[PDB]
Amino acid sequence: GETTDGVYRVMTRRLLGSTQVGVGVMQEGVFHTMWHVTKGAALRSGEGRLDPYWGDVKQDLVSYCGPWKLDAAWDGLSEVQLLAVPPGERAKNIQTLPGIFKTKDGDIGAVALDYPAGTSGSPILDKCGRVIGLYGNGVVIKNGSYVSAITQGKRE
Amino acid sequence: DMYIERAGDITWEKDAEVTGNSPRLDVALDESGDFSLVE
Ligand SMILES: c1cnc2c(c1)NCCC2
Repeated sequence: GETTDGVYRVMTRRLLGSTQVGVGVMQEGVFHTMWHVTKGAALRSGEGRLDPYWGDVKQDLVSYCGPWKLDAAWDGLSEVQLLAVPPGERAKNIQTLPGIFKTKDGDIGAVALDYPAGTSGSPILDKCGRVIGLYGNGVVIKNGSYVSAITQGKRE
Repeated sequence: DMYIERAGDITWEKDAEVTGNSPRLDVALDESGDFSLVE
C-alpha cells in the first residue's frame, strides 16, 4: 500500500457508491484519524492492510501500524491552517485564529469552521507545517454554527 | 470495507483564504467523547 507521508481520504464502499467518511494523516509510517471515522475497523491501502494499534473513544483518536506520532501543539497566540479535505473536493487550506474550549481539566484550542461530517480527521497545522491536531470533534453553538476542538494525541 | 486514498501533502499555504471567528466557550467532555456546552 501507499505509505507516503501526507493527508488521505478514508472511503467506504458499504453504502451507495463510494462514500468519504473521513480523513487522516500518514506520518512516520503511522496512519492517524479520529475514532468516530473508523470505529476502530481495519483499513485497506491498495492491496495492503492497516491494523489499529492504539485508540481511545474519549479522546476520539486512533492510530494504525504504530503508536500516535503527532506531538506539536498550538502556541495559544497564532493563526493556524485547517487543511480541509471535503468529500469529492480538492484539499484546501483555510487560515483562522483559534478560539478556546475551557474545561474543568484545562483549555484546548478550537476552530470555528463548518465542513461536511466526512471532513473529520482533516489536519490543523502551525506555520512550520506541523500537525497540531485533527478537526472533527466539537460542538454546535447557540447560532447553529460548528466549532471543532483542535484534538491532539500523546506521543509515548 | 474501508480504504484510504492520498489527497495531498501537509504544508502551510502562504496567502491561504483567512476566515472563522475565535469563540471562548465553556465545555464539558463526557466518557463517550462527546463535547457539550456548559451554560
Ligand atoms: C465537521 C466535522 N465533524 C462533524 C461536523 C462537522 N458536524 C456534526 C458533528 C461532526
